[PDB]
Amino acid sequence: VRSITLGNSTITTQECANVVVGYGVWPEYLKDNEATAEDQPTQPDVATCRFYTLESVQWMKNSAGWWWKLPDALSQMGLFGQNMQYHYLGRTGYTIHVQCNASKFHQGCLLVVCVPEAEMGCSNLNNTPEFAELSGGDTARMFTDTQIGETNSKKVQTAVWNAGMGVGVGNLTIYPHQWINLRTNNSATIVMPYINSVPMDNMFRHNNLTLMIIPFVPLNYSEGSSPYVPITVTIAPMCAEYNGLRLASSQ
Amino acid sequence: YTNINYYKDAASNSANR
Amino acid sequence: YTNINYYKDAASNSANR
Amino acid sequence: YTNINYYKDAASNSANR
Amino acid sequence: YTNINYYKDAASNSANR
Amino acid sequence: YTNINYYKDAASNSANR
Amino acid sequence: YHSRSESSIENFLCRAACVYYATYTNNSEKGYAEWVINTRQVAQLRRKLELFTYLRFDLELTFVITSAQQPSTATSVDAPVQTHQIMYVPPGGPVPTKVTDYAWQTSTNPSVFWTEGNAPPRMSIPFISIGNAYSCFYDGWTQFSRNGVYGINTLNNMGTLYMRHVNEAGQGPIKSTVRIYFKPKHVKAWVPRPPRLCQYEKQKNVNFTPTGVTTTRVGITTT
Amino acid sequence: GLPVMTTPGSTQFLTSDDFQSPSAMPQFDVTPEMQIPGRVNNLMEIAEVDSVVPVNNTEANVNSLKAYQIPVQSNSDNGKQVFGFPLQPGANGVLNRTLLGEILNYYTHWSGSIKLTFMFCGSAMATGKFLLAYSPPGAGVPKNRKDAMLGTHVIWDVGLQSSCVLCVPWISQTHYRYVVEDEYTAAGYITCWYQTNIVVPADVQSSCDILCFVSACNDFSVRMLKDTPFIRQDTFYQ
Amino acid sequence: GLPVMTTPGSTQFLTSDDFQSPSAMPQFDVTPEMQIPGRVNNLMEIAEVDSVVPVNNTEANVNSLKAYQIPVQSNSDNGKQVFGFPLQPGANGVLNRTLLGEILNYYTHWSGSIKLTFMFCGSAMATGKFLLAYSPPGAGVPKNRKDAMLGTHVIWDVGLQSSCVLCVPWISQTHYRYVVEDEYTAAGYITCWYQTNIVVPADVQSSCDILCFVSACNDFSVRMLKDTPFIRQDTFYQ
Amino acid sequence: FCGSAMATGKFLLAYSPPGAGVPKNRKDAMLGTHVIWDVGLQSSCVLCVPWISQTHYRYV
Ligand SMILES: CCCCCCCCCCCCCCCC(=O)O
Repeated sequence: VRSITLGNSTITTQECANVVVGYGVWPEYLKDNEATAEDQPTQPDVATCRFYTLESVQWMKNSAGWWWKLPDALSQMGLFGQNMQYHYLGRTGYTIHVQCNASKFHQGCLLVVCVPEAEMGCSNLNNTPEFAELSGGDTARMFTDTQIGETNSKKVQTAVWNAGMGVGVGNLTIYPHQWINLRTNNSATIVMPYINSVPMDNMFRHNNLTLMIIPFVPLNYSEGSSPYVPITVTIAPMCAEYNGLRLASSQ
Repeated sequence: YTNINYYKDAASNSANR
Repeated sequence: YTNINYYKDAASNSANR
Repeated sequence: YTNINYYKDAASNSANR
Repeated sequence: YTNINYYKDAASNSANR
Repeated sequence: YTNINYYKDAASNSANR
Repeated sequence: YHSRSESSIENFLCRAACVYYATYTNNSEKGYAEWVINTRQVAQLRRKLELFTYLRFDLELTFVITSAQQPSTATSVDAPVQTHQIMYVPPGGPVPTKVTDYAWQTSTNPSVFWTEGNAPPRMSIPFISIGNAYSCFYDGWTQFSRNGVYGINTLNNMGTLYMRHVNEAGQGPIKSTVRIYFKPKHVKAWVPRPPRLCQYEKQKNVNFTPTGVTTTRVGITTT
Repeated sequence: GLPVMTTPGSTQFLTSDDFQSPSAMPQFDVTPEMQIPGRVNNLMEIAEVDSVVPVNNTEANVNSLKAYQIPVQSNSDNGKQVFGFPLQPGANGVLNRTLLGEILNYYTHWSGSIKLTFMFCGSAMATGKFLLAYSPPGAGVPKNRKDAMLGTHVIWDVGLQSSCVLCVPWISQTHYRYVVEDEYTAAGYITCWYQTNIVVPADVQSSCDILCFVSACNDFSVRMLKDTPFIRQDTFYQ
Repeated sequence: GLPVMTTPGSTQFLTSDDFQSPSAMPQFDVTPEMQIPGRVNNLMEIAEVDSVVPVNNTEANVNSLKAYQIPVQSNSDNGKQVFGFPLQPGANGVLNRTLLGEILNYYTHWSGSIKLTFMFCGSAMATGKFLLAYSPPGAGVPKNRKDAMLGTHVIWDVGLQSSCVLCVPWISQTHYRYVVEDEYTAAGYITCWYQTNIVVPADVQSSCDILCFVSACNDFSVRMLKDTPFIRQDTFYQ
Repeated sequence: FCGSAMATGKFLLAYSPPGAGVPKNRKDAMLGTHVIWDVGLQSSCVLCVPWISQTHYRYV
């Protein structure tokens, strides 16, 4: 009923899908009065502000959850990643669209939440997690229903009930979020603005956002129903801006 | 001075006389 | 200052000079 | 007194209440 | 302050400058 | 207070800010 | 008909909290104390600040300095009142290496001299971040290669405090403790975050050991 | 100089005082302010955000997401109890660690209505009616649906609404209640009962789950700031 | 007297306070003021004056004027690098001891563009083109002219201009950078490359020298006064 | 979509202009013009392929 078009890509939702807008702030380009970099910014628009679909994950009956780090997850997506590589600074919003369809004979509930500055804890108390453990680019990193042992030197403490941040998982609703209840909805759409303490930042050294999908009520169905229920995440940068054009970074 | 409240809270005021 | 009573009681005042 | 800033810097002011 | 006599006697005043 | 010179000499004043 | 004045961010944070205390004795050339300024070494103020992602405030600093007489062998110890010096060294400035160091000239570094028996020393500090707000959390690295230091510690470059006895040592050693109190004022907060549930483990990161979400009860109907 | 007389309280350091102090960095030029989303002006704004309630806080569920799942199924009887907990937002484990409960533990007194939301997370083919009741104190907890329905209650039909928002009214002898447990300020009990039954077709799982959310209403307030009992220390963190 | 109450900070001596004090010489008649040339009102005026940059700061050149001389000659190849140094005006030896660097070491934060001027000091018969480039951080230093030209750069022709003024723009995530070295506030690199070649007639020395000057632009500022690390002492000077 | 009314599903319909090959996976396909079709919401999706050519006309 409702179609959202960005660039040459289009997604469709129900006319009453109730899009969640961040903290009530729509993404916007950086204003002159709050900019510090002096060079003229690059605004690729249609080439970068479009829906990119990541790899799908399977919602299993014992699934604990998944997470993606936002700027890193799109680091290899078309011209967005190229601009990231060729520019020192960048800022952008996002439109996160999570898709999970199932029959009326299925049940389950997911929490889709966007967490700004989701600093994560390490299984070894004396260390910090490595980049491979903190992010997998397009690939999703998985929460665990058990506790990671202290032997592991540089892994993320992935216990779901603490959400890798030493907090209460049920209190994650303070961050912009939407519930995917299979009884009522099959998708969630969260539009998030650029949130940082500085007007622009380096897109490789700093992950501004983290998208978490956590099943609060496990998926269930009777024998005969389709057992394979994927979850597909589609993300579109909004008002992407870049500064400091130079040679491409290796990473 | 004669009478000036130095604090923003009413409980800080002197007695009612 | 020059002359301001700081207290609500007359006995607190300075001498009559 | 009631409210007078004694310093030239805003950080010297009391809390916003 | 700038200049206010706090005492009732002239001998209490500061120097003539 | 806000700004009142308490002394008769200019050298006694606070800094020029 | 009920006001929410006491739940304001100002009232919630504008209360003095001890952030650290250091000790130093007057019986050696190394008889000074240092502290790298940070708000993450105490549980209470850290948890209060970490309810938010970004903060912007001025700071009121108050020091509580106390001394204790150390054992001595001289008969009739009679020490005069003690004077202390606290010097702030911004990053890059020369640091003292001994009590009688030349750096204590504090020609440009801000310093405060205070004598025992008086009211606690107190000064105000503005918002001194290079960014537009203080950061409580930082999901990133300091190096562009994503190696090395990860976390909030990358943004901590606030300097160091140095403390010493001004008085020359007498006939008996004196050990002094200085307690540092922070009071945010004119506070602005953004991006509320879930309150910290697991106990803190380290100063420079968010590391934790998993703990249950709540305390338990016998059954779902127990009252 | 001007004659003055020092009063009691001179030279004292009271942690909640409000005075001016000299600046250690005169004429410091602060970084310009920048618009950041999500400005917060009052902790009540945090307390008014719904958080998932761990109603199933048994010893085997607190270290997983099962603590938040309220079981529900098709029964062969009538008027069975689904759950029940005291209305102790600051002292009871059920509500202690939610957003509202965490804000409450920084204070000593509280007053106002509590918004309870229940979302049914079964299949779309399932039907059922539930009785959600709030019983003011003075008697015990209700022991059956007949006792429960004598107080404040609402009938929730999962077939018509997947989410029911029950606003527990403020009924107290005092304007405020203590955050800590105190019998003089008992607030009552919240219970849920089967109004008819869970009914499902063939090839649909009869066992479903309900999620409960809690948040403060618009009339909520707190008083007497205090240190929380949830964080503690033994030595400085290095 | 008037009732007063002393607050914390009483009797303290803060070195950056601003109070009035009694004069020890009442009614002293100061010498009349006289107009002297070169009045200075702000240290930024000193920081805005060009000073010669010791780009050739090798161990064998720092005790002579060779430290300021940048060698240049006619080559048999293309795109060779002339020089390269990090843009660290307060922490790198290349810019540490200039006028700008000396002003910077009295402060903790800095912000603004940097004016770099290069003056060719060869014979009037010499010709040549150079590529002066500024590379923002995130990648390494450029390793060839191809990498260098992808960032901000200008082409300098010594045959047309004996002096090229390159104004390095301010490109940072933060409003200010630390004076001390800190990777979080890396500013990038400045490099120079042969665009074509140095070409001279017969009987002209092919080896020439380039002098580099540095100064702050009009948008430069500093914050957080501190003691410089360049002067120290062991005892009083007699 | 001519399945049962109980069926659900999402599809990615993509049009790739020439110059490269045919897309070989969904990742390649989604980089061009595309729309997401949900059979559970719409039994009929109308995709209008735009005219993108160097010439005003193409040979039959
Ligand atoms: C004698 C003069 C003393 C001057 C002391 C200056 C203290 C520096 C200011 C420290 C601000 C700390 C801000 C904390 C930021 C955060 O929340 O992470």
